[PDB]
Amino acid sequence: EHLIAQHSAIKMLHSRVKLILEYVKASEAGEVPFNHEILREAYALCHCLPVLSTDKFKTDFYDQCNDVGLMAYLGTITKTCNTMNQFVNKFNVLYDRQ
Amino acid sequence: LANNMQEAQSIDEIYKYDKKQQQEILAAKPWTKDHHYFKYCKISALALLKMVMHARSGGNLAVMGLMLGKVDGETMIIMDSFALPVEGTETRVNAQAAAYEYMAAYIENAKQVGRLENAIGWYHSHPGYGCWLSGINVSTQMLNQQFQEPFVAVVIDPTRTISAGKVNLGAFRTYPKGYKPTIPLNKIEDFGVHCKQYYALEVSYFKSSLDRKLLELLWNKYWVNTLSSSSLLTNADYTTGQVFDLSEKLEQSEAQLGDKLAKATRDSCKTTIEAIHGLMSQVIKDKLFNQINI
Amino acid sequence: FSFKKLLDQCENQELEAPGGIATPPVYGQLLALYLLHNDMNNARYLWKRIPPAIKSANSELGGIWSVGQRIWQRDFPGIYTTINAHQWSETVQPIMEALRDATRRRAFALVSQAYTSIIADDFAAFVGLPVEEAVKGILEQGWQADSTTRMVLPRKPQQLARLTDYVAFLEN
Amino acid sequence: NLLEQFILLAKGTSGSALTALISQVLEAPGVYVFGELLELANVQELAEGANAAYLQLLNLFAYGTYPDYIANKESLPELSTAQQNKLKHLTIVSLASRMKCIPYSVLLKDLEMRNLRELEDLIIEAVYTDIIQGKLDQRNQLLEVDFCIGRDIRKKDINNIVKTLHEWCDGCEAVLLGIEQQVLRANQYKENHNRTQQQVEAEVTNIKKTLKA
Repeated sequence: EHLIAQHSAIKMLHSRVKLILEYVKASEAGEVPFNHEILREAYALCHCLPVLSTDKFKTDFYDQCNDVGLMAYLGTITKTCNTMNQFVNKFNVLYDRQ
Repeated sequence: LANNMQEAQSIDEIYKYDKKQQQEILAAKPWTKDHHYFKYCKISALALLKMVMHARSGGNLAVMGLMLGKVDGETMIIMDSFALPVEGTETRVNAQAAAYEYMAAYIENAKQVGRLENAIGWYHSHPGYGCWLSGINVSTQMLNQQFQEPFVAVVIDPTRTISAGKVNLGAFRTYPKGYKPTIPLNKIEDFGVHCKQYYALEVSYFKSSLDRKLLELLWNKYWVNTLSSSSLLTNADYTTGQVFDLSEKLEQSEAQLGDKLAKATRDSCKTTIEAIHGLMSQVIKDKLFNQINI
Repeated sequence: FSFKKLLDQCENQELEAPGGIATPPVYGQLLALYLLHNDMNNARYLWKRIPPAIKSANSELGGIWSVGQRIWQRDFPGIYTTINAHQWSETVQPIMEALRDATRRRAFALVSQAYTSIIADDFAAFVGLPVEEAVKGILEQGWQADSTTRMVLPRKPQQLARLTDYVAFLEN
Repeated sequence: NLLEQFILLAKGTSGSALTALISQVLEAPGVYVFGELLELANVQELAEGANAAYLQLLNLFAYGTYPDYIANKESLPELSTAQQNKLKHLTIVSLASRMKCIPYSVLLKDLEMRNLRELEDLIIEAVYTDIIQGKLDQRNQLLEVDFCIGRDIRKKDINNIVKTLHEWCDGCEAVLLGIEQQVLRANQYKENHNRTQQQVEAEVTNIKKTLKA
């Protein structure tokens, strides 16, 4: 359910950018009238795909990843401990000699 | 929409009504044994939407109505909500004469069409007066619960909901007569002077497979708010509070051990799953956007 | 690369010995290979394992053990002196040069990390080379400060799959 | 915009009047992309003759930058302050198009100015005309650009941008594929666990055994 929303959003963005790519391919082919404004708007759009590739952003991203990894570790440990408790409870009745 | 199932899904059996099971559970009457029996109220999307729309349409006045459904195990299912022709002031509602005729006629007409559910509760809107049971709602809910046992009081606030952007629905049930049993005082304050007389319930919502399928194509411009979602940033306080309550639950379970560990593990798993989902979305965004033209 | 292959070869030779008592050259090669990987515990235990007759058979084992004793004391000038003081057999020759290169790299790394200001004489003793040669070399490299005060200053200037596995396990 | 009136009024003129109108356009504030003007037949045929310098100046304004202008300072005719300011602003736009974090030293080198105050004033006045948006920073001596206008493009470079767009599309597709794989695997895991649960079902069979004993 979490990944379906991301898949749909990426699909719609990909469809829009595919339409833009088809239009610019047609314009460069010469089968459609040449628009000097839409082409320059496309150039402005296409000169900014690497959005915010600074080192500070990379450090922040790694910090966030490490924090979420710690939050996953503390949260898998408790589940393992709960399974531990259930197993020991079962062993202390069905195997313990009263 | 492909590479999955399209027939009756696993979220449609909640909409199915079994007459024999309901008759058996009504004859069993497991509520009278343990009085802290009901703790969960599952409301359909349609019922919640109708309740909110009717509460807001009343303006500054108060409105009231009924809600149908059933009860299974430890949960109360509320499926549909139909309004009432009440004329109430800014504070109190009466439902004097035409409300009861409307109740009977509407229930009969719904049963004519195919509505197989019975009345499960009543709701009344506080126009900007919070979400709590007043001294009159407590009395009328006790009156209803004494004889028509499966019941629940739903309180909705239209003005606060429209001003803050979040629905405020509260499900409550009243204790019988003589049933006594830096931290904020809101736990006692936000309820009336009868705070010890009634107890709240956990409210959850559900929808059908066709409901979700049709609501998926409801609007095609929230994709921008999904790509630039900025998760793990708008709910950091929520995660910190969840961690605090999880630590308290862990302490309580440790004290007990020296079945409570199950709910603590569930809460920890929920919080960790939310955090991991946020990180997954961030990784997807980074792969999509910043990994191009390098 | 070749060192790991030689280690595997000699371990295989020692593990299965139809004759039981291996040749002194084999044991000397094993001792030298243990010395190369700066793993002193295994080298010492291998040296202790050796029957005395094979120790007395050849002096190459004695020289390698002297090298090991000197390197156990962390006496770098002694290591450099004893790595060239004597002569050894042909099969161990292509490994002592590698050992000297490894110990030179280790000394350089230790000087770079554990010292901010070091006396040039101490640096020369650590590398086992004349002071001027080292000075010229580290001038070209650039990790050195000045003369006169005799103080060289060594400075050192599928995530989706894993996440989905974690959340799948957590959900039970 | 404003170039529409200029091209409309210069459609029916040719000769020295064409060069005068070109100079007026290059001196006109608020005009930064001279794309439609270069498509006129008069400007194209202006190449042959003794006035090719004006066409070269127009091409330099449309595509070239300040270092290109200073390369042929003698060849091109003299320019006033407005032309130089527009050329410097277009050079800043071209620099910001490539990198979104422009160092001060690079700007000083390309724009050929000494004082840091002059460079900061030029950047501020370029920000005022809304061609670029960004913030200067003196602690690290760098200018951060959040948005810049799209400068003029030549006819043969269009395929270039097309390629880049294609790349982006490909990346999106890849991501989608990966997501699908992931979810499939997740579902498999779930079903496998359910299988184990059904094994617990076999347990009640053993219960039937204790019915016999």
